[PDB]
Amino acid sequence: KTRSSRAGLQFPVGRVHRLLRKGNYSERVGAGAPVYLAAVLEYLTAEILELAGNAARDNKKTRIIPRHLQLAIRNDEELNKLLGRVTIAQGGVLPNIQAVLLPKK
Amino acid sequence: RAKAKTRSSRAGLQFPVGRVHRLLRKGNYSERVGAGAPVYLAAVLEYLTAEILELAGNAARDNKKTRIIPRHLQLAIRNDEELNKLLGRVTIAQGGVLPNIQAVLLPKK
Amino acid sequence: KRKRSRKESYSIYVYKVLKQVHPDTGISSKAMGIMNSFVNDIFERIAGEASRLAHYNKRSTITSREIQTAVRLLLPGELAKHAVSEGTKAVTKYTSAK
Amino acid sequence: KRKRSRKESYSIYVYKVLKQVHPDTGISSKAMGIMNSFVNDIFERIAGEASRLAHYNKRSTITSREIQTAVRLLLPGELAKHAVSEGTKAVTKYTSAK
Amino acid sequence: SGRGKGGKGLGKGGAKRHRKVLRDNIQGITKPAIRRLARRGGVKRISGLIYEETRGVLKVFLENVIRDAVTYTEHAKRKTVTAMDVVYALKRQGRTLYGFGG
Amino acid sequence: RKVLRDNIQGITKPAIRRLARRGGVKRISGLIYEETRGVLKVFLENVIRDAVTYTEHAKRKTVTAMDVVYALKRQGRTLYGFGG
Amino acid sequence: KKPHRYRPGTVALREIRRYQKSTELLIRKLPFQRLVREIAQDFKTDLRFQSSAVMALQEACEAYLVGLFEDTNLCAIHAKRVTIMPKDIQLARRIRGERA
Amino acid sequence: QRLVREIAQDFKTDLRFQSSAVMALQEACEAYLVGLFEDTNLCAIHAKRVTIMPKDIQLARRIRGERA
Ligand SMILES: [Ca+2]
Ligand SMILES: [Ca+2]
Ligand SMILES: [Ca+2]
Ligand SMILES: [Ca+2]
Ligand SMILES: [Ca+2]
Ligand SMILES: [Cl-]
Ligand SMILES: [Cl-]
Ligand SMILES: [Cl-]
Ligand SMILES: [Cl-]
Ligand SMILES: [K+]
Repeated sequence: KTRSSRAGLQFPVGRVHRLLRKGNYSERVGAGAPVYLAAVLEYLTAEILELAGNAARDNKKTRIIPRHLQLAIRNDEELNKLLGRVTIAQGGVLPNIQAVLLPKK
Repeated sequence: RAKAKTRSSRAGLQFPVGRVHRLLRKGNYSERVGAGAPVYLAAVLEYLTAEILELAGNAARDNKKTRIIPRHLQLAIRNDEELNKLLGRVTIAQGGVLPNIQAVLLPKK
Repeated sequence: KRKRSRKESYSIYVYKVLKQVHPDTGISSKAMGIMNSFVNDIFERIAGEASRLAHYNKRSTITSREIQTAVRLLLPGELAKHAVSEGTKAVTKYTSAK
Repeated sequence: KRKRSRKESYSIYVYKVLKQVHPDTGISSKAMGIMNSFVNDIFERIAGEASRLAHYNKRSTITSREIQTAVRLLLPGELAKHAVSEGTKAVTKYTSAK
Repeated sequence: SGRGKGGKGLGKGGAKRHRKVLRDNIQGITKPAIRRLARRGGVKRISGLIYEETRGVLKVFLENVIRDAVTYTEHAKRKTVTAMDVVYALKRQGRTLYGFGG
Repeated sequence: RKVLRDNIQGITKPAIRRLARRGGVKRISGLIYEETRGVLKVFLENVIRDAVTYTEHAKRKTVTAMDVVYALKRQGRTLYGFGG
Repeated sequence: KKPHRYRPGTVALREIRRYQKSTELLIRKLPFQRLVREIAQDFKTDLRFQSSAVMALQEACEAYLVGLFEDTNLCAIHAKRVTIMPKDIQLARRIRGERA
Repeated sequence: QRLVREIAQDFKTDLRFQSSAVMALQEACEAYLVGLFEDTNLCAIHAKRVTIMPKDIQLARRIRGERA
């Protein structure tokens, strides 16, 4: 047994629980709270890695680099919104040229 | 025993050092609160309040009014480079805006 | 009946500061509401930044030092100087008046 | 020697989730650095909102219900639905396991 | 069939607990009122396309603030939206409001 | 020299062109390189002032990546990949 | 002489001075209150509102639109027009990060 | 780097920098400028131009609430 194992989780329920208590959020921390929080961090971490891993596959690369994260996040309407005010070091920007700037055809 | 005087009075302050010390303890900011922190913070809130009331009062005098209203606070704040910055992202209920008309929109004399 | 539940506010302190600054000037109920929002706002900001400063530096205690740094980060130039001046006076006076 | 502090990080758990979703793909150190920034950001957002929820409602305890309300406020529509779903599932499974 | 097994929380399926259950009121944001708001904003001339475009924006502004207000309401187990629910909602949206509490 | 005691000139016209290119900009007024330099400098002033305030508070003589990450967060320009 | 007739723009300027001088709410209160209640139904049925809650919402709404009209106006003038248009508002909301 | 050290001097003398501190500042600046250019370009196109000009940068920063 481990709290993570009992909750079905890769993320560390115990660590998260300690961070809430010591992190000056509340006097007391209920036993569900770090389980719920770890599960959500794990869910969001999984979504990004799934998408970034596909971006890597599509570039014939076995390793995720910051660009694979940037492409995953910026081409996902909801992730892009969650991280609209976040800069990803070495991520670059999505290819995008205003129509009026392209030549006529 | 006693002949007690408030921490406010000892620090030469109008703002409640004791109330400020209790809000820091119960506000979930740190495990412990040093004895200087609420004196300092109470001082800063007093200074800033004095500054807004000085400039609101001038706006109230300027409108031939004895009582400060939301509009006086707004004029005071929006016409002061530094207060406008401190409260750049703050809406003052019943404050309105500053009289400002873009030059290009004025008729040609 | 019951006497209405206690609602703390800063309004006696705002009135006392107003009487130093403009002795012949008063304040509408709404105006005072705005003053109350203001004080609580800047409390939150300074206190929260101070919370972080201690946290970043592995310290359990918010001291007058954390407040001061918080004020330097949060208040514009001239406002920050006065504030730091008034806080430092008030601590110094407090400490010597034990 | 034997300094370098001992600095905690989520990177073993990031790798662990990565091997579930993509068992043959790895991850650069900068990319891991961004994943670690990401977890600390969202942790701080959720916990901060949860801290406020309990404070607004005069409660001493952040429970799974504060986390759940924090998540609804913080995550966009579809992301929030799934995040609530996973958190609810994990709590349910963890209580049923004692 | 519908869609969903458990909708006991929503409370939807509500009528004749006295009159209630609303109309189509966005049109009550009149062209004159929109012109008044644009006047306070220093606007001198207004395309006719502005009025419907503004109602769109006002609606999205209100959906976002109210969704978060009512979230504060539901969390506090209340049936009444308080001013503080709105003030917490607006602070979240980075639209901090003075003079209704906090 | 003037460039060493006005290092802002080391941000070259080519470097500002490359930045505007990444921002999808096609054609550039000659007046933009000076205007960009003014803007860049305000940005760094604001970020470095806050970063160095964290440095002084910690009683250090060395600005760390974290001082910069905390300053960038404060200014609403949260940065991932330097110890978030 | 004719019956008096102000040129197009003059009354507009007058209104600008009038409303920039005052702080009263410029959306009629009851229509706004219905609108609020109507939108709230999409999130939860049979909700009550404190009147100060509905007032807080209206202060926040009008302040937001007056501000967006300031930004919309700048975008019109940037394009050497005096007439605000949907694409003015849209640019203002895009650069504000309110909209993708 | 020289620009960073120069600007730091105005706030405190004899400051050292972690190399990652300077790299984090460069990452942040370039991201900020690239993004300001995206917004500057839109303002240029809004005025039926293809050429970004200082007033484009000024309007972008005014609406962003970076400048009064
Ligand atoms: Ca699973
Ligand atoms: Ca999955
Ligand atoms: Ca998704
Ligand atoms: Ca005086
Ligand atoms: Ca969505
Ligand atoms: Cl202390
Ligand atoms: Cl719990
Ligand atoms: Cl249009
Ligand atoms: Cl120009
Ligand atoms: K806290």
